[PDB]
Amino acid sequence: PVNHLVKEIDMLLKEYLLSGDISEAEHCLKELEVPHFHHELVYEAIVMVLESTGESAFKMILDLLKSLWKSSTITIDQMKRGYERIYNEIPDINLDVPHSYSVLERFVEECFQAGIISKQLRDLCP
Repeated sequence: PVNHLVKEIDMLLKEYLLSGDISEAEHCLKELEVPHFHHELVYEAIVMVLESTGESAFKMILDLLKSLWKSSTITIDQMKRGYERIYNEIPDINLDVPHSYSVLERFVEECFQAGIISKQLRDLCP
């Protein structure tokens, strides 16, 4: 069966892509009280980006992760783990979604330019 937190994080991310309401997404994540599982949010969100068409999800998810990083809602370790998961799976993801390496690189670079990931995590992108 699917982990119920995975389900709540997927719902949260979908409601945010539908509404654009960053504040509601932050509040809904906080209500879960699972700061130990915030890597799942980072991972699920970047997968949505990679699977989307056009530029809109990329931008919405960049804005979400920027906001959640600045409000201290996602911490460094959680950001690190989530990105590491993507880095591990990008070979499999790219098998199904051509040009994902290229989208991931642009996403990683924009997160770096926004100041929300370290140069180290930046450079760790395979």
